[PDB]
Amino acid sequence: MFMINILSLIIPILLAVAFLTLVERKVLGYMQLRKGPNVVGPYGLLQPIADALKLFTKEPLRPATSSISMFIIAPILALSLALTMWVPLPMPYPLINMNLGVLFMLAMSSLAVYSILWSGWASNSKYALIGALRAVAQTISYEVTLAIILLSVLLMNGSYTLSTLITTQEHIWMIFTSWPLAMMWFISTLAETNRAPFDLTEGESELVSGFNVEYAAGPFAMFFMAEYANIIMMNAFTAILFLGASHDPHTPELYTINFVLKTLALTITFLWIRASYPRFRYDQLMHLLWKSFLPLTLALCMWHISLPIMTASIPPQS
Amino acid sequence: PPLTLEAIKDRVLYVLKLYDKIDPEKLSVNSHFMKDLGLDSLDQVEIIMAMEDEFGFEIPDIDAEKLMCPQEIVDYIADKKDVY
Amino acid sequence: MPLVYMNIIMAFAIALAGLLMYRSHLMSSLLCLEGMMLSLFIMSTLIILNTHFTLANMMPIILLVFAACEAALGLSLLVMVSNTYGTDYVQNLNLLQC
Amino acid sequence: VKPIFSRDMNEAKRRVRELYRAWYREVPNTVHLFQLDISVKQGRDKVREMFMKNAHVTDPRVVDLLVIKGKMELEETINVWKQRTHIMRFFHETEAPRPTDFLSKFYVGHDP
Amino acid sequence: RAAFPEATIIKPSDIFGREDRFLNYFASMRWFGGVPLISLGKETVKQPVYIVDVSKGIINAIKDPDAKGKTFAFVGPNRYLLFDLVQYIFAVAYRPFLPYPLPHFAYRWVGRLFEVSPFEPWTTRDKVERVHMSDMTLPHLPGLEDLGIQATPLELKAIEVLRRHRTYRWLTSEMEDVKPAKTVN
Amino acid sequence: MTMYIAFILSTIFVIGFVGFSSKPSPIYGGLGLIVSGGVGCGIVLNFGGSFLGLMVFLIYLGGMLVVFGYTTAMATEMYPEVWVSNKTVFGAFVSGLMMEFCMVYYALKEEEVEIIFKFNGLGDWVIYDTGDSGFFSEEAMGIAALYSYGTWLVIVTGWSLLIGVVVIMEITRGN
Amino acid sequence: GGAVMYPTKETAHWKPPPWNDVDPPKDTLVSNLTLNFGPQHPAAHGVLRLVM
Amino acid sequence: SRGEYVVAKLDDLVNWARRSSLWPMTFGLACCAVEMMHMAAPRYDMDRFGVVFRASPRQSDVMIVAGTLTNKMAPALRKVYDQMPEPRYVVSMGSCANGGGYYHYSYSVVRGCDRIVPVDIYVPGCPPTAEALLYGILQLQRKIKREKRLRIWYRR
Amino acid sequence: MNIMLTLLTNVTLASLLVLIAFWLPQLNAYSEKTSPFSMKFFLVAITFLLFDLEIALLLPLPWASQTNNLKTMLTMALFLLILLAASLAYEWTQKGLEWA
Ligand code: SF4
Repeated sequence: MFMINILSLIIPILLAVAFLTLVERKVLGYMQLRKGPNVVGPYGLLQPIADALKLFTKEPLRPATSSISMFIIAPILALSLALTMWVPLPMPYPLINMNLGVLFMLAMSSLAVYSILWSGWASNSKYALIGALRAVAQTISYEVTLAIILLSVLLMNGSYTLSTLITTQEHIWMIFTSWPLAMMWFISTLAETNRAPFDLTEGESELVSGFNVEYAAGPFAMFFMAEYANIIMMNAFTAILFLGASHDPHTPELYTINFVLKTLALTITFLWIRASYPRFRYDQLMHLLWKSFLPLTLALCMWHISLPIMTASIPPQS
Repeated sequence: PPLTLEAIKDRVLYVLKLYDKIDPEKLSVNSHFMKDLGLDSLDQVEIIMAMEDEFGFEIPDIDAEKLMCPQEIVDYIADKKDVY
Repeated sequence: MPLVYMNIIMAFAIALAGLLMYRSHLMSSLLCLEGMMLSLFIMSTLIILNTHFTLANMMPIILLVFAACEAALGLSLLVMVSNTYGTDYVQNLNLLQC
Repeated sequence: VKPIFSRDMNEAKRRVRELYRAWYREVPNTVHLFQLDISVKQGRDKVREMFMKNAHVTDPRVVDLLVIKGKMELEETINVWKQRTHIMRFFHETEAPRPTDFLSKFYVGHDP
Repeated sequence: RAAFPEATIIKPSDIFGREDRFLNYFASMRWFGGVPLISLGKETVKQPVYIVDVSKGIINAIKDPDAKGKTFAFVGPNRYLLFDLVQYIFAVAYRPFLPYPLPHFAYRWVGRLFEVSPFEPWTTRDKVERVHMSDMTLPHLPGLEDLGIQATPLELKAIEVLRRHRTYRWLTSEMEDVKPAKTVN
Repeated sequence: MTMYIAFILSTIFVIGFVGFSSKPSPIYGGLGLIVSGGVGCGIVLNFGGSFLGLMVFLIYLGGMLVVFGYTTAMATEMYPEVWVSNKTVFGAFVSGLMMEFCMVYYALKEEEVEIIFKFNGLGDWVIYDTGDSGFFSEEAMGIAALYSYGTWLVIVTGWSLLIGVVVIMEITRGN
Repeated sequence: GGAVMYPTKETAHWKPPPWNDVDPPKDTLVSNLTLNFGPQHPAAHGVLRLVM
Repeated sequence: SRGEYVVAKLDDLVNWARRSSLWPMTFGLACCAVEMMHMAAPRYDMDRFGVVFRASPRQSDVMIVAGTLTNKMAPALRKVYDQMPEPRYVVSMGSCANGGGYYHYSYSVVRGCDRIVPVDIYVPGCPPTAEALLYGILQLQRKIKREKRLRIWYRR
Repeated sequence: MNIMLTLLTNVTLASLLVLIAFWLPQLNAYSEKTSPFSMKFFLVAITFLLFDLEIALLLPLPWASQTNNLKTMLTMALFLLILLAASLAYEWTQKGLEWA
């Protein structure tokens, strides 16, 4: 039945991504005094189906003519890693329970950059290669803070096991303990997912389409699905890490509802941010991380090391 | 690799032979281009370009217009390359 | 010795041979350096885990710390070589002789 | 009369020679960059024809002005300001041949 | 001719052009494993005519009064053996030439597999038969020059036709160009 | 077949090493290194080294070679060299696989192969210990003792990393 | 004073090492990428071919 | 025939998908771009209809030639059209794009964009009101709805 | 075997989609469509590496907090963090952090 569980994790996540697209469109429209897609189906519920079918039936252009193996691997790697990163998350029981699921997710996120790295290069264009390079720098720059902030907050968890986060936050959300870290981590998620105001990679206003400028029809759809799946997964990781939920062992449905609602709130926050702010300049993006954030994260890491010792609140290892 | 005067003459004659508008038969070291060969001013400009390509040194316009004898080309090349 | 040790030692030997036989690019040779470091990490980790040398489980980590230092040094040299010659080609490192 | 760039016809001829040189050496680069299907010889022949079009001019100022225009066109071709369409406009490929004998003109239309 | 006695029935040879099905066919044969060549193309002399030449020939035939009731034949400027033409195609395309000749029985199973496809037998086998046939020489019928149009040589127009098939193989390695195909004339 | 997952993984590790050792364009070399790193993580996980193997997945794959790739991208070559691109690369690649196959077959057929060392063909599961670690991850405690026991290692490694930052700056100065 | 003692014929052609430094080649390390910003670009207002 | 029925339903599906998700490209030369933006503005918002502006020609399905097409701009317009994947539709907005409009007799104006690229729907106006442009887009959607690609394939 | 199963399933699913998106829509009939500067700012990438090394060195800290010599552990942890901060400050002050 384990394969059944794998499918139950995979297909609903893809459907959620498809409808997250519609949700984004409608929310952005309403914050711009507009109405989202509503002609295609009741209240626009059938729009993602139309979008997908239109994309698939569309011409498969491919002037890459260089390392087509890479030009095909990049979408595969992106989608596969986006689906895999969902596996260790405890909602409330994880599909795969790892002692170090957190470091596993960090490694998978680091790997997922290779999808953008290769796609842009195998495209063998101008915007594609330079845009891919800007991507590497962006994700790489925020990966540092992501790890430090994650280590700082888990110092209270006592392990890298995602499941124990529920136990640690049983009485209070960890945001109350580490809100500065929470803010920096949220911005870090935004940067890692390449979302506005850090949507420099794609960067349509500046780069025609970025790394996916030479990707069309299905491969572009897979990149879109990977992007949105990463958005939902990172927001779910935020919800588990900071906005903990009550878990009744006999009725997991309550925790599942609470967790889903919090992740939806965070994704809506992502769309809200995309609507509000303009895009940070490539240079300003790095200035905000290495020169502004990296320091405060180091100080807070020292503090979160020191606090359990000086407050005798060292969490149990098991 | 002594850069002989006769080798320069051979290269010059070979370049002139390659040029189609010059008929190979009446080509001579002393055959002045405009009269003997009948080629025009732009023709002379093209052949000087071919010469400067073959020997790798740029011939200025004032020196180029003083040419129009293959012997003049050879001796100018010798002067610029310091032969004898 | 089990066969896994044979395989990893073979991997190190292959990587060493690749490093000692350059073709054109320096980056390929630096790839062989990083690869040899991976072989050494895997071998050391297997030894330490099998022998339950608890206090040596950090040796693989320090090995990698210095592996990345060496890699970084290699790239820092490769960029300068490319700037001075336009390529990373080994044949351009020819000024010093004997 | 104030000279534009040359006080005499000879100096204008020197400038023409320079411009011709530059066009001549530029032609293969134009063929390679613009991915034109013409041969280098064909392009250079067109260059020669274009230069001979202005040969009848017997005024130094007119020659200098033509040289300026030639330099501007050469700068356009050296850069990628001109597109493949602009470069091929010299070769009137699409336009059908227009016969020049009297009898053909009489047949075709009322044009003189 | 029976229905329209004075109809001008033009008889063109192989036609090549930007959207050709003859040159492009050979260019895409590289995709199909190697380069299938019946008798290594040593028994198939070809005389391809340029598409623009054919079109202008048709137009001039329409304009010219004498064209009526005349079976015109459009022949290419030069005749090439199939091997020569395919070699030149692979040269201008800069694609690796993998010519393996086709023994009737040995490659008949390949042709049978092509036919076995539930869709068309890979553009039928008649196309392969056309490849397995040299161009007929019919000098009695009038040609392009009779209409006044002069056939353009393939070599000049091959670059345009097959640059689309030119890939990074020639883009990255500009190198130089290639030499004209061998003319069996 | 699940009895020799470690051996299958080690063979894949050797194959990736032949791949990046034959020196295709650093892109494919990077691919071979990435595959080898993942496979080494697999072997380490099988031997009980979850943390250590995961370290390679992040600080090696997404680390040292993540920049190796960023570097090759800056120094872009005209053509992506592959194994078949150069006859020697393809030939060495095949010979490397053949070399592995020869030793692998010899080890299995001859209970005791001796290339330079002596190797027994018995499965790796044999060497494992039957002890119990209790409520502990021995790898985790050993790695965490770096702060409690290996203070000297911490000092030297930190100093080396700082001097590495300074050194890289000085090397990239370029005057 | 030769580049190397007992110089072979091939080595004889080779010049001695420079007194201080090697003469750098002509560039061949970096240049100014030329970009057509528009006209289709969203920020180019549709009719601006900004050659940067 | 059953095969004809299946083909017809499939063609209905693909036509519905293509007309529901029409992605015009951000291509506006002259004044009519302003009215195009006003169509994108909240009052007549095109996103309700599935019409979304996407900059990439490779990611776009319809080209709206909103503005005077000059001789200098024409080759670029043709290039962007060619790089656009198929199925591709072209909507000509404004008298200037339709037939040259006010500048029909100008030396530097292409007298209509039909000369350079094929046109599917012509939107009259100078400028065409945003409602007229939305009407033209919906007419294009109906045109897609009437397409019978798979039917013609089955009839061969 | 569970983790291996998950990896296999995900990879196969993604590759299956890539197949149905690279070949399946490629059948649809159509026609012919024709069709770097040395980054010295890569120093940022290199600095990431040496900082990622400290990242790796710092990961054992949650288990390091479980020792009995908490004084030594805290001193060494703050030592590593202060050395990292010193490295960042050095690169900052020497204009080494010249991003873009
Ligand atoms: S039709 Fe009118 S509004 Fe449109 S571009 Fe022309 S002048 Fe401007």
